[PDB]
Amino acid sequence: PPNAPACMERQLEAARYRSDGALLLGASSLSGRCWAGSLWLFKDPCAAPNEGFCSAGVQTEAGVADLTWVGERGILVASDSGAVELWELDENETLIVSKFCKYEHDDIVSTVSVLSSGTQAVSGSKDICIKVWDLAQQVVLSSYRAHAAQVTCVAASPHKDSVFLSCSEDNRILLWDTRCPKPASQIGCSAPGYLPTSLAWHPQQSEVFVFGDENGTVSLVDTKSTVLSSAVHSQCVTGLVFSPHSVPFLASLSEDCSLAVLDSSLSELFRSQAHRDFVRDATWSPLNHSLLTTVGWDHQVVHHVVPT
Amino acid sequence: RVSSGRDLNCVPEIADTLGAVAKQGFDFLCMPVFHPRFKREFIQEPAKNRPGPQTRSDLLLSGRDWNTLIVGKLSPWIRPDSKVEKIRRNSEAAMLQELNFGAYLGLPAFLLPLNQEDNTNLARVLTNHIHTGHHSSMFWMRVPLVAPEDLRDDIIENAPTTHTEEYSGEEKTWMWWHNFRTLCDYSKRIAVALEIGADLPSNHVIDRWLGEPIKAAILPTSIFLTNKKGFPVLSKMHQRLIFRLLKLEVQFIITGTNHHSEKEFCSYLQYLEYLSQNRPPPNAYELFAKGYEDYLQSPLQPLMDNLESQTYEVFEKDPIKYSQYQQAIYKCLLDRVPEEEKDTNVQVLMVLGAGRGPLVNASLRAAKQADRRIKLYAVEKNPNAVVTLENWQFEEWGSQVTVVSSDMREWVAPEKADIIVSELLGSFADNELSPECLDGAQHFLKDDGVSIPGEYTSFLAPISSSKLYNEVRACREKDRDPEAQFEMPYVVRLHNFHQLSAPQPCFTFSHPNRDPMIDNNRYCTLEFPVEVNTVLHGFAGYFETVLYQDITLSIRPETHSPGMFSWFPILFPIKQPITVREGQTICVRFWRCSNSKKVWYEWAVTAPVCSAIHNPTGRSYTIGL
Ligand SMILES: Cc1cc2cc(C(=O)N(Cc3ccc(C(F)(F)F)cn3)[C@H](C)c3ncccn3)ccc2nc1N
Ligand SMILES: CSC[C@H]1O[C@@H](n2cnc3c(N)ncnc32)[C@H](O)[C@@H]1O
Repeated sequence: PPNAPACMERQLEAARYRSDGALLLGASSLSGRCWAGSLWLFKDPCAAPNEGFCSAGVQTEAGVADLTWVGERGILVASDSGAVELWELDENETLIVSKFCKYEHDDIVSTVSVLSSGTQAVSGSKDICIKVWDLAQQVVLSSYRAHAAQVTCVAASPHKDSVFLSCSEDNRILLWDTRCPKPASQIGCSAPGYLPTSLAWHPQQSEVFVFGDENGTVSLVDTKSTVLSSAVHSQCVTGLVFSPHSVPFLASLSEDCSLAVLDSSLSELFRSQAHRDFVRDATWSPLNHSLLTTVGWDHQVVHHVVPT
Repeated sequence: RVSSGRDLNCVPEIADTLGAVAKQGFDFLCMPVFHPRFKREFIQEPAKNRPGPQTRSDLLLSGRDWNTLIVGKLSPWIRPDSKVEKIRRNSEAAMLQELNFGAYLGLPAFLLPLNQEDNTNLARVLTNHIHTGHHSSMFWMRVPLVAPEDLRDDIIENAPTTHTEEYSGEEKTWMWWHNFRTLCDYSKRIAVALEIGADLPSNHVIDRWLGEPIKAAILPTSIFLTNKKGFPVLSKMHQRLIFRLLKLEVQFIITGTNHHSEKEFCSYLQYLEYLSQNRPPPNAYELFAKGYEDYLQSPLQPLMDNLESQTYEVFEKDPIKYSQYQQAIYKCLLDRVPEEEKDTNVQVLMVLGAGRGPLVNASLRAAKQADRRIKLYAVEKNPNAVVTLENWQFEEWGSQVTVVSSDMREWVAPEKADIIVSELLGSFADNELSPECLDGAQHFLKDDGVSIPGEYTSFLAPISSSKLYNEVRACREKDRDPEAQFEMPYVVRLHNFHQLSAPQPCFTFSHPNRDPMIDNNRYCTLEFPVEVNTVLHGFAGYFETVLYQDITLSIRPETHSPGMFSWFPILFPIKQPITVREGQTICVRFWRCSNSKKVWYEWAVTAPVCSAIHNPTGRSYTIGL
């Protein structure tokens, strides 16, 4: 493909399926002479990560720490350079063009999430800060310094435009609501536990989310509730992704190089050690709801058949 | 000129980044040596066997570039004091890996964070690395003035920020550093990279860092204000802090992205250079004493030793000291001979310890200025300086001056003196044995004779200075008591230190000594109110002397003779640092002791805790009679 690098970098960081079934890929070189990143589109997911068979490709200034679809043609990127980047597919869907690149964070941007309004997004960074973005005007609307350490994860509510979660190495899980004069509320276990590393709102229940910790525990939390947890992984829980089923499953992925699929009670249904390095993302196919695509730092794109 | 570095946590490719950083005007670059997100496993398979290179090659820069332009940075995921054992193990191994790669590259410095209270395991791993081979590179501990928890936005509705003053709590980051360096046993390779915040803390919080080994000051771009033209500037308070860091001559580091994107990024650096050239230019004292900041020297003993020619030359470069002496002799002559008696009365002046003659010349100038007649004896026991004096006498002075090559305590004078003049004073007044010398010369002073100086008084003040404590410590020598270096005073231009209480008088002597029984031994108890939390490392010594009436010399800071740079202060150390809390009183006790051969000082702290008695019987330090 034109305007696409001959080879993507080894460390695969992100994998997101679009509504039509095309696969977005994010990768970064975390060693060697050049430390940069790249963005890829695979309308044929079974051809990934082979560069020749990609639909579109572009390489970025720095590494890709996190990304997310913006609608169906936009790609929002958390960059090592301290920038949040928005890229947009052309009408051809054969190029990936830079919409804006704004250097607002003083350290690595570690996490990004699109709010349900589709026109706003939240980013967390190693500079402790969290920012609310207006994608249209390409400006930061709010900059929040609620945490006391680097921000590990931000996750927007599925259907509340002003609500999102965050979790940091200061051992805080913060529930945000920008409608409140003080928009953050510290939630979670009153007693301090292990640091939280990943967050996922339940796709149906507006009050329910799960979070993983640095010790491998996956915890089911009802905020309006008055806690369910399981020791799923032997190392840090890197991400948690709910299946698109009516009664959804929970894919958990860890630095122990394993993938796990849990039901609603955090009981284990599936387990895959297909990866030989860190498992970085996992995305469910919208077309076949028992396919789960994981990527990792071993440069593998694995298509799991999940017994549903 | 300011020495500046750029802190980055993103370097796609070193040659391009270093070039852009050099163009902007920076002298060095702080960067990661491994990719900040490249978490590595060392125990558990299969992630332990991750192939490929672990970082980029040393061949990308020259040795000289690694040696002088690159400051390394510990990866932000390395947490040796984590609660999770697996994270601890991995962080210990990764810390050693990154530190060893720094040493492999020959980096001049390496940045490690102090971002929480408990860094014991971080300290142990660093200490283990410092004690692996012999290296000299520096470790800059990145510690903020204000802890991250203490400056977060008050935007958590069910966890409001403290609005109640916590005097000790707001000093918490100094304690992080103090505990860390204490575990590492005051390693000379470990220094402070002080990170400045948007809101400065109260003056006492900053003031803890006085006397600490600050090697760098980190200024985030987010703390810069935005002036009329949009150029980045700093607040009045921040400017005061930059100015007072410029006196320690630290290196300044710019971190964060550009937030004045209309302007060029170099402008942040340009403002620092702007501030640096508008500080008060060097005074006469600072111009002469350059290079001597916190440099330890053994006190001269002009009695026991014969001083070298270039030592007398240094004594002589101070016009203020000798014009003061001239003015003192001038006023005494007018007081002693009336206008009517000016041609008949010849005053007999004796310079006791003439050196190369500066006092003799000032006495001659004072005689002409007072328009009175004087007879001069120049007494000097150093036969090498007597060569200088006798060549002066033959060529210039003539028979008005009689050079005497003798000890003033043994010389049989042919007549008595109207005035004896001497410059036998050390940094601590009597520490060259001026009292013993003038006591033995006293008998050939007329019953109404004047001694210049007539009186002198030493002053002590408790000081905090981890740097200075660390340099005394380094003065351990072969073939002697391994703690002897703490039991002797040093002449030193005190620079990087904190004075903990106002100087108080210690020992005083007057001449002539009319007392029937003369005893120069002394015992003094001093109580120093300390209204700050701190660590006591020793005592600064100063002196004041009355040459004549209102003519004085002083190195005591609050009465310092303006422009005179003849004397540096003296430093009395203590073996073990002593913690002092706000409101507590430091009590120190000093003795001046002697026998027929030696004079010495002994000292001890007795509050808030006792120290050992230092230099008992002069076992480590004596002043030869
Ligand atoms: C007449 C006299 C002078 C004395 C001076 C000192 C003293 O302070 N110093 C250090 C010093 C001061 C100033 C400068 C500069 F640069 F400003 F000119 C350089 N050095 C001297 C030179 C010293 N030299 C080597 C080792 C120890 N002390 C101490 C005791 C003295 N006693 C005296 N009777
Ligand atoms: C100008 S420094 C003091 C001078 O006094 C001299 N001096 C010190 N003690 C004596 C003494 N007891 N008799 C004669 N000269 C002395 C020293 O040699 C030095 O040159």
